[PDB]
Amino acid sequence: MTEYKLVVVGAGGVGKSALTIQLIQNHFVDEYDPTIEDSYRKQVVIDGETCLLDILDTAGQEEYSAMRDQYMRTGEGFLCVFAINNTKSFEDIHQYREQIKRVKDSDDVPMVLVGNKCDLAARTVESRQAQDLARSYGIPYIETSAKTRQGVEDAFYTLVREIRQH
Amino acid sequence: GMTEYKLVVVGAGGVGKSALTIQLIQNHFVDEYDPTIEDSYRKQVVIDGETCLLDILDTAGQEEYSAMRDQYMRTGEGFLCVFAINNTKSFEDIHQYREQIKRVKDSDDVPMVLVGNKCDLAARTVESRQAQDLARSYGIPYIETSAKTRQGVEDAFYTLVREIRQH
Amino acid sequence: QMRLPSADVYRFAEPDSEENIIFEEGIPIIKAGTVIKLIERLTYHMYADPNFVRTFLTTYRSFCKPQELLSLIIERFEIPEPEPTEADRIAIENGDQPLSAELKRFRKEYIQPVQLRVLNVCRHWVEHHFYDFERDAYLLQRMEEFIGTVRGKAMKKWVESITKIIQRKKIANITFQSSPPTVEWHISRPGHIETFDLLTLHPIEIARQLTLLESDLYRAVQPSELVGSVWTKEDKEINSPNLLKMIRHTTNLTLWFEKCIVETENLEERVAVVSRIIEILQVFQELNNFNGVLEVVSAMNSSPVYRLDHTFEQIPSRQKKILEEAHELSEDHYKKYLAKLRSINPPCVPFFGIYLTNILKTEEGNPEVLKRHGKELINFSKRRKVAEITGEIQQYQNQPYCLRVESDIKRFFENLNPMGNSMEKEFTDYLFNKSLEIEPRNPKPLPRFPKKYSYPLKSPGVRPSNPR
Ligand SMILES: Nc1nc2c(ncn2[C@@H]2O[C@H](COP(=O)(O)OP(=O)(O)NP(=O)(O)O)[C@@H](O)[C@H]2O)c(=O)[nH]1
Ligand SMILES: Fc1ccc(Nc2c3c(nc4cc(Cl)ccc24)CCCC3)cc1
Ligand SMILES: [Mg+2]
Repeated sequence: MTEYKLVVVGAGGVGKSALTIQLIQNHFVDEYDPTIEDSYRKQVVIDGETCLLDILDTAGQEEYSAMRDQYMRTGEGFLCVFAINNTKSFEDIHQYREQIKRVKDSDDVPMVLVGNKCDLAARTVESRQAQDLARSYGIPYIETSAKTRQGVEDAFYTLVREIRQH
Repeated sequence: GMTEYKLVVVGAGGVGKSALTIQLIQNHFVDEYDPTIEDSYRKQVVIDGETCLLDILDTAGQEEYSAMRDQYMRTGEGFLCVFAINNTKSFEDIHQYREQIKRVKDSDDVPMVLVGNKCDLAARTVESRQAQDLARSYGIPYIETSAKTRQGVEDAFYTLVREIRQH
Repeated sequence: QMRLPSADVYRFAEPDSEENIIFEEGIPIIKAGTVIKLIERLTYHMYADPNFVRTFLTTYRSFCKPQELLSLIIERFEIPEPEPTEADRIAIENGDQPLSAELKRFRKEYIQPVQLRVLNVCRHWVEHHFYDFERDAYLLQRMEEFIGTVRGKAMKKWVESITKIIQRKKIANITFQSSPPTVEWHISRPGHIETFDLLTLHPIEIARQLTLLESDLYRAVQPSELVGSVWTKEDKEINSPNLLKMIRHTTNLTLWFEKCIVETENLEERVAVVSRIIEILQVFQELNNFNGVLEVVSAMNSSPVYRLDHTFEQIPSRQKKILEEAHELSEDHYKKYLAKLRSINPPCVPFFGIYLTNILKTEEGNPEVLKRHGKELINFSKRRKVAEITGEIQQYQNQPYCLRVESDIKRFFENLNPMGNSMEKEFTDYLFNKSLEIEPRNPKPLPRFPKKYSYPLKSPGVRPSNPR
């Protein structure tokens, strides 16, 4: 089985940990406990092939912003997460994109753009706006809810597919 | 090819049983082990000039899975019955292990050796004469081994292979 | 490269050398080191190593006491700041604001990352290894005190968070998208617990409810029950209660299968019993319940059952194949089992026995320390090997089964007690004597026995049904 190093990045509170824990444990975390750096493992069959996913769950709080290079070096693919009810988190996306490209010195890094908390009615970021950005990056856009599981497997396993064909 | 012998290690848990096979299979001059690799329980040896392959089953740690004993024992042609010389209970357990082996193999005459293992520096409670008398009453060899110095380890396994060859 | 505090005032600034750290041959992997060096690398300024954090927190008690670990990471946290440089001095002497470039860099690239990583050790410790604190209230007070008195805005969010996490842990829901299949019933109807038995419950539902039970038992085992080989030692009932409950379930179910078989004296009925057990095995295989699979395999290989040639002869060929395929999983030191486990799509229920043997042998077969240049170094590669096994165990504990609990069937299997008040030797001797009775050794002739079951023996089969 092939091992895949996935990294989940994005502004504080967008739901990076909730997405990851929903994927790993099928459980929604209601608490907001700011992450420093957590690691998870998941054996899963994707398109008929057994994969071992290593998922790095990173810090969104700005106070940790000087410590990103080290995990960007190791990651093979990145979930770039914002919350669809948080415009600033969407604006923070391009900063993650650029840093990842710089660190790995590549314009061809496997990535998926994720618009989380799609269970909430009070949207402030329109799907079209996020889709436009995704197309300019050449990557898919998937809306998710760590709460209901909507899109969660799709987001993570799409990222695996991109690494696989990289 | 060469003859392969299926040897099975049995005996009470928690008293250093695993050291016997580890010391045999081990690098021999580097004290380390990874049991997760196949090199860790297969070993080519020369016994009385005849090369053979030893396959050793030691399920040390699985003692509480008591209903799996038959299944594990069934795989073997020769048995090392191991007790710790500082644990009288493990010695008293031997009779039932032997009875269980005879039942699983459906035979009164199964190749086996009795092994008294010195697993630490705590006081010995089973004297070698006791263990010799018991082995003699069963008509099997007795070997004492150290879990630390590798003393007696080759003797235990080679003696069992001779019991199989001369069955 | 940043200058460091003097090693005389801050021990973790000692240079790496072969006398205090040895690496294996994109971050380094540590073969051995002093506790100081292990903790330095556990909280390194250059990179995070979350897997090292898990490995260390799972295994450290073999070389460091919990109280000392806390003292050492608090020591690690308390990093002195450098004094102003010549350029800073000259600015200050002229009434200007110093640039403090070196100070700012050391704060940003050494102090804040190391302190954050110390707090991450604290966070993981509390979240995933809370038993140290359950077993030592004073250790918990020290942790609460340390976290509760960290000052400064850089660490504030995490300190306030960890304080809350600790308080939560002191006083202490699954989503699937798809719904679980409908519970299946056979002869015994819902609520009629008195009639529940091997042949009267639906074989599909027997396998499902045992899989839920065995999955819960599997998922309940903590690394604390495993490290130091404590399940094999004198205090095993104290230190490894969840593991032992799990194993005793497996043992009891195996004995129950054997008992159901040899206490069915009529050959035709006994064949029906064995066939039904093999159908249950088939559903275990479908559910990736490998513990369940081996429960059955162990029963069929047992002395009382294996010798039942007349029974085996009448087992349908398609079931012989199922059983044989299951048996081959365990052959050659579980070679096919290990490959299958690593290929399926979870949820599954691993067989725990292999993990126990590999943990025990790893601990027994490797030294606690490595001696180098007159010094004793902690052999960390040994601990990493143990943590790789506990890590694999934990990975299969995450995924829950999408199956509905049937409370009565669950209770029936929780309360199974095939040995009754009998001791093990007495009971297993009884089983073998029953075996001898129902199928005597050659050349004794095979007797006939009256039937014992008044209900139909025909199986409902193991393909699930689905009404609207
Ligand atoms: N309604 C809803 N709430 C969500 C969703 N995902 C996360 N949340 C909530 O949002 C809060 C922040 O979640 P969290 O996973 O901690 O975010 P994070 O991105 O990991 N934060 P950090 O960067 O600091 O580690 C939590 O209260 C969580 O329950 C979602 O999909 N829907
Ligand atoms: F895990 C397994 C897989 C296959 C078997 N095969 C069996 C064999 C024999 N008798 C059996 C009797 C029963 Cl009731 C069941 C299986 C039997 C004697 C002939 C050789 C094999 C046993 C255990
Ligand atoms: Mg988080």
